[PDB]
Amino acid sequence: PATRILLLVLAVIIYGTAGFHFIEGESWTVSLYWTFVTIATVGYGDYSPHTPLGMYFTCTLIVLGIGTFAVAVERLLEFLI
Amino acid sequence: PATRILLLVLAVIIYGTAGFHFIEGESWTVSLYWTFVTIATVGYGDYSPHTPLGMYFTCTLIVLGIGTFAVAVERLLEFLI
Amino acid sequence: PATRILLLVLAVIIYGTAGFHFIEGESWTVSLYWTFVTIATVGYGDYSPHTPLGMYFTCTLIVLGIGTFAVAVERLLEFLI
Amino acid sequence: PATRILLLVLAVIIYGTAGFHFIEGESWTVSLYWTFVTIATVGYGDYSPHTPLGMYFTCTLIVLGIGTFAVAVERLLEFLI
Ligand SMILES: [Ba+2]
Ligand SMILES: [Ba+2]
Ligand SMILES: [Ba+2]
Repeated sequence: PATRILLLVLAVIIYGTAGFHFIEGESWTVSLYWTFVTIATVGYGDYSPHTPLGMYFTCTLIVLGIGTFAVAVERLLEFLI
Repeated sequence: PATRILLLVLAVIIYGTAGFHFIEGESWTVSLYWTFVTIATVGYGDYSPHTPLGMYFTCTLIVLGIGTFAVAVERLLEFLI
Repeated sequence: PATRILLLVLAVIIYGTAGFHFIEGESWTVSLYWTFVTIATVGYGDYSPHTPLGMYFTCTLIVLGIGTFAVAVERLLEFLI
Repeated sequence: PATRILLLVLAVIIYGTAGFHFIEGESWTVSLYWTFVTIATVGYGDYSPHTPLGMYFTCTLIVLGIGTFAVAVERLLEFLI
């Protein structure tokens, strides 16, 4: 069900944002922006992890986030069109 | 229908381009180039939002753009091959 | 047929590489590397178009390249596994 | 079978990491981080190949990695949801 996928993406977003903020020390706004940019796999590289923990964290975010986000946008696609 | 998807991508492009131009202050050419680069999820990071509004705007563009663009290229694929 | 898709990707690669070389003035090696990095939508941003023509060219490359490349890797996936 | 795909992604990861380390001279941590960031097609451009060999290597990594990684995350998606 699409709504459940949405909930998974929301959980991923919180995880991404909190982690970047507390591991890398960026603001909450930058961290959320980075989370979206990373999980949509856009990844501008204006922000990126600079510590070894941040890098490991980024890899797990990638593993949890990218699949979940892809299915969310295409389920949203189906629903609105 | 493929043509309707195309229209959605065109609307997304206009939205992306106008927004980056007026929120971030880049030229129209740069803004359109950034829109394509962002919604195809290529995202070089030569251009990126630098304000909190631009960042929020970028996230919504990502949500509206990436799904629409993916389906457009693959429907175009089917049509030409 | 997978082989025909491969031929399309090869044509896209030549187009991408020649264009970046002659429009942006990078070496042939850099241009090919940029073409792959762009059409796989990896896009590091170590190389990017700096002229208005290069930017327009990049958008058309994106439109022609990304769909073709995606289907090529997944058809290659099927064939080898 | 999903587990076999996982094994392919693990092999790709080792290949990516060892190659970047020995070709480009980055640490093992940076090389692994770059491998994930590249094969998920996130590609921040904080790290990128700077030699002609590294660039050729990156293209082959892209060809081997991106398809394998995409199918792995979506098979993982199915398994956990
Ligand atoms: Ba990217
Ligand atoms: Ba991408
Ligand atoms: Ba990128």
